[PDB]
This record gives sequence, C-alpha cells and structure tokens, in this order.
Amino acid sequence: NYGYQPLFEDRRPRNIGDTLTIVLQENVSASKSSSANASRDGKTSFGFDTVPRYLQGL
Amino acid sequence: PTGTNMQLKNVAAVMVTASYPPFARQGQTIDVVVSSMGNAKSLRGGTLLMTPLKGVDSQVYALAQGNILVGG
Repeated sequence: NYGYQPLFEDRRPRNIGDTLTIVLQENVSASKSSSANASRDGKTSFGFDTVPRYLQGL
Repeated sequence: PTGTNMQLKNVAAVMVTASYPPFARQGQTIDVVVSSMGNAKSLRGGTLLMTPLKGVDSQVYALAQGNILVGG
C-alpha cells in the first residue's frame, strides 16, 4: 500500500524519496564602470618690444 | 502524450462545497453542492468522481462521489 493518492491533483513530491525535475536555467550578468578626469592649462606673457624714453627706467 | 488535442464534451470541471457537521464521525455521509466553474452548459445527468473535500487548514475531511440531481 502506497497510501492515499489524489486523483485530479497534479503529481507533486510529498514525502522523502519522491523525485522532482529541476530545469537548470541560470543567467546572471552584473557590470560596473566609472572614470574621473581633471585638466588645467595656463599661459601668461608680457613683452615690451619698444620702450619709450620716459618708461625706460621702468 | 503531452502534445495532443483533447476536445471533450461530456466532462465538466466543478467545485464541490459541503458542511462538516458537529461531532462528525468517519463513515458518516453528508450532502454536497456541485457547481460548474467555466463555460459548461448543463450538469443534468452527470456523475461526480472521487473528490477530496478540504478544510480551511487544507486537510481532507471527506470524500465526495455520487450522482447529481438537477431540477430541470
């Protein structure tokens, strides 16, 4: 005797020793990315090509 | 086989309701109500197959099987 068995219920595992089908379908995907930047450019100039007389000493 | 077309006409899926009486004992018989669930037309001369009647705790307290009486 295997005990009471439901008639219309779907066949499910209920006790120790019962079998069950596992459909292994795994799809995992993780990603991450980052960046940082900094820039600085500086140019400066001053030139006196021709200096008038009253400015010579300066 | 899983892949097969089954088009029946003499079978209806039904829900069965019953009342558990006070001090009920195994072997005693109770009346049940049988109600169609989807797109069925009539249950005039049908027969209810073995149906386990569950309680709120989802435990079998009775087994239902018999011939339906429909007014008509």
